[PDB]
Amino acid sequence: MILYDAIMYKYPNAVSRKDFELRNDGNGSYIEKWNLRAPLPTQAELETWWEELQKNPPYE
Repeated sequence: MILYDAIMYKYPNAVSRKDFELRNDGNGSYIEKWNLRAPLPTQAELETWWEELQKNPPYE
């Protein structure tokens, strides 16, 4: 899965390559640098955002 998508689901006002630095693993992109005043999300949290995002298509 991709962290970027999950982050964009919960934090629409957060800027990538700015507030948080992403790194490309190849199987996905995850969090390298964290400059946000927010606790580091847990596995369950990361999965839940993905679960909620993929089970519910955003209103594009």
